[PDB]
Amino acid sequence: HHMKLLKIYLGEKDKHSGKPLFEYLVKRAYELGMKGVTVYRGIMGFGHPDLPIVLEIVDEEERINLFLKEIDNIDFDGLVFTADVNVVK
Amino acid sequence: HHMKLLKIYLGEKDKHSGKPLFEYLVKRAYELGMKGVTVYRGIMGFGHPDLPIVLEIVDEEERINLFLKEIDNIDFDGLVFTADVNVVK
Amino acid sequence: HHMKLLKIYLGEKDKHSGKPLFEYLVKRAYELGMKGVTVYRGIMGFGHPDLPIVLEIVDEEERINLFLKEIDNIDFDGLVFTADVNVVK
Ligand SMILES: Nc1ncnc2c1ncn2[C@@H]1O[C@H](COP(=O)(O)OP(=O)(O)O)[C@@H](O)[C@H]1O
Ligand SMILES: Nc1ncnc2c1ncn2[C@@H]1O[C@H](COP(=O)(O)OP(=O)(O)O)[C@@H](O)[C@H]1O
Ligand SMILES: Nc1ncnc2c1ncn2[C@@H]1O[C@H](COP(=O)(O)OP(=O)(O)O)[C@@H](O)[C@H]1O
Repeated sequence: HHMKLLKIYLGEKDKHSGKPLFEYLVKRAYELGMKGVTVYRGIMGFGHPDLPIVLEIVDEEERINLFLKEIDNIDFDGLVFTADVNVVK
Repeated sequence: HHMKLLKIYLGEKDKHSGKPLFEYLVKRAYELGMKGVTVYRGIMGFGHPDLPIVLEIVDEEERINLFLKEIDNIDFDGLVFTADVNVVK
Repeated sequence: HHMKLLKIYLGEKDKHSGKPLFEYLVKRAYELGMKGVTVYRGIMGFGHPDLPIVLEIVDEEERINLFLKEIDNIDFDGLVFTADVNVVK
């Protein structure tokens, strides 16, 4: 059963409306009906103390795409990628 | 050198025989002769304080499959997926 | 936009010139002009307290390859793999 993994990297100090962006992302994920999310905190990072936050979502491609369309209206740096995975039931 | 990544997401409060399921998984992994395992703890998650636990195993497909056959007899929710990776020697 | 994910697993107690190897890796990554790195610490692991350290780099294949050529001169155990991902802009 084919799915996409969506991985989002951002900083903990990143804000949306003064409030933590990663919390806002997890909350949009939930409001959109995503199957789930897992959030990690790193110990070190750089892109281009403010620690990496990483979200992983495994969902149907259509759902990841819908979420991507929301993420688009948000200015943060970090990184977004997807990858194909096979979910086992 | 082709391998599979197997990724398992579960809750920290999940139990097998009253004892922590993630510890039981790591222990089966070891008893089966898996090449390795890495275990992470998240800071937030949801599916469908109890924090996400994630296991990653990179191994031969045959081995991941054998492990899958054990995981099948266990009732937990969470998520299991595999993905192709290329291991460098 | 195709990229590679490079994932490196090593122990926290691993050393390069008496100094922590993971810090040395992150520092080479930066000196080579990698697009970024994210570093995680696990809670448990085995291969074949010394906790897993995991680095993730998402970059152009050419860059990951160049980094691989440096990693080659270093003796540590752990694990290195790559995987194809699609970065969204
Ligand atoms: N190419 C990448 N590979 C792995 N992690 C990355 C990459 N790009 C960004 N990240 C992660 O995202 C975090 C946030 O990125 P970024 O905002 O661009 O800025 P910064 O350099 O100030 O941390 C980084 O610190 C890093 O952990
Ligand atoms: N589709 C998913 N994507 C990313 N992480 C997931 C997904 N599904 C489940 N998880 C992770 O697995 C954890 C355990 O899942 P679950 O048992 O289904 O219940 P819960 O909602 O009570 O946390 C979740 O909290 C989450 O971290
Ligand atoms: N096949 C693997 N799958 C997942 N993680 C691995 C794998 N191989 C190694 N690792 C991670 O790398 C860490 C360092 O590996 P290793 O040096 O080989 O020795 P050790 O058994 O002494 O921890 C492991 O503890 C583990 O977290």
